[PDB]
Amino acid sequence: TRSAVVLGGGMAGMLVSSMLARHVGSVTVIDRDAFPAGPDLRKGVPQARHAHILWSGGARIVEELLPGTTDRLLGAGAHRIGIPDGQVSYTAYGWQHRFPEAQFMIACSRALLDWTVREETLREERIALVEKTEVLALLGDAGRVTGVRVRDQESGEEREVPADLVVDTTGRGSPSKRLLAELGLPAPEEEFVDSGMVYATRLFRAPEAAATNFPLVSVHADHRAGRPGCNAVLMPIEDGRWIVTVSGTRGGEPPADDEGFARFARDGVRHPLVGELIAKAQPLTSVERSRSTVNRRLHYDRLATWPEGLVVLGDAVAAFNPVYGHGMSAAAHSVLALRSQLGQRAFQPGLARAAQRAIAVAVDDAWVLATSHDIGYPGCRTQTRDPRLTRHAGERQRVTDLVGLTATRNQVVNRAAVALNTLSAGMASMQDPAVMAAVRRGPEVPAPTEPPLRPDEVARLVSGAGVT
Ligand SMILES: Cc1cc2nc3c(=O)[nH]c(=O)nc-3n(C[C@H](O)[C@H](O)[C@H](O)COP(=O)(O)OP(=O)(O)OC[C@H]3O[C@@H](n4cnc5c(N)ncnc54)[C@H](O)[C@@H]3O)c2cc1C
Ligand SMILES: [Cl-]
Repeated sequence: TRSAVVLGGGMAGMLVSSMLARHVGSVTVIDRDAFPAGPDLRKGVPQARHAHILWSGGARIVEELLPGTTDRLLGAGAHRIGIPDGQVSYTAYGWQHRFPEAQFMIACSRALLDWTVREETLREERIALVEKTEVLALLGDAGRVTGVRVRDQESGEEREVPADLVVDTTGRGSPSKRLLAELGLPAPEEEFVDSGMVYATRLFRAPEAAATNFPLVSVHADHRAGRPGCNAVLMPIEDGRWIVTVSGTRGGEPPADDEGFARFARDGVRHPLVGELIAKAQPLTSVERSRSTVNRRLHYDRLATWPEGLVVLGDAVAAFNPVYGHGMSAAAHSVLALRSQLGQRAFQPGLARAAQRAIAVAVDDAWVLATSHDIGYPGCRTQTRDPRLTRHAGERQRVTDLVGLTATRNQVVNRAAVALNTLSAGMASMQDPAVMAAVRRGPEVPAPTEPPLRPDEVARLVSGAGVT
């Protein structure tokens, strides 16, 4: 009984459909893209050409909604990398000492993650993916949405797909601003923090011995330095490859040419480690860039009026600067927020509004973590009324910088910091008295003076082939 229509069959759409199919009789997913029968790139998810980190907070939720996905990913060559034990990270405050595991991440191509997640979701035959289909209009009116009018691309035929609940998960390029205007809703407040960040990515074949058990390697900008923020991330993915993504805010953008890529990874960032490691590896693709890096949020939950039966989640409601790596975990948290309101309110009037509000809460930590560190860069453009980002942003940042500094050399502060940064704990968790006590206790290990690489990791950057 009852039906859902989900707009967009990407990460948020697949997760939300798996959840919804446990609460409604059927789920229909509408997408204008064509979907490959394998782990390939597709036009509807262009961001898949860049490094994607799936933090524990999101990965645990993916596993809860689609049990077995983690093992299927690992069986397909994805890597489970412990945090901080499995990462070599030059932070704004120095090298992170590699304490024992506190959290983790899953490292693989976004194409593989999407394929795996889609396959697992569609094992439920009550979920149907309708490809190559345009979304023309929401059915109903500003008081209640009752489905969607769609158009088949190949035939051109239009039909109405009924729904008790429509969920827009069409991503950063969502047409809901248009769909909701034509439904007769007021325009939502648009909030953004635009550091002008640009990505550049090349794929590499790792040295053969380093195809597994290799760390996540990141060189971070110093958000406190009045200069463009540039980063470099090297991430293992399946089939013995490394995805390397470099990034820079306004005035420090990485170049488009293959030669400038390696120079940026050496000299454009604060430490050349990633540039050093890609010099061991074989490039496989030419530089691809992306400017889809603005933190942008639409406050649908604060509209004066909202239709029954409509919810927007994922990048369609809040999108982030990807350097912090939260988007997929924010969407997963947002799916559980909808599930929470479904369990509390079933389909009574008030469901959609309460879910939209809960989704606003769900994305708030990812939103603050990204925007708090982007607002300071030279030439950052902002449109916000959030006092946390302006008036007393410095005080919020003074505490974050003290936590961030102490986390590099104190295990208890690190454990709390990585719980928050993986979206495994809430923002307030850091004000726990015991955390602030550890912060005041300060460092328990010396600051590393060199990249904290293990001998047995560096040993695997060479084959030893030309040696009798
Ligand atoms: C460069 C870059 C790097 C990133 N790195 C990370 C990372 O490390 N970690 C992380 O967690 N997140 C990362 N993200 C964010 C992540 O990609 C998104 O948060 C995530 O894909 C959001 O999922 P979604 O389902 O909301 O949208 P998407 O996954 O983009 O899916 C949107 C879907 O809607 C469909 N669609 C779009 N428009 C229409 C339309 N008009 N009609 C019908 N269908 C439509 C598309 O075909 C697609 O299937 C990164 C993003 C970028 C750009
Ligand atoms: Cl992109």
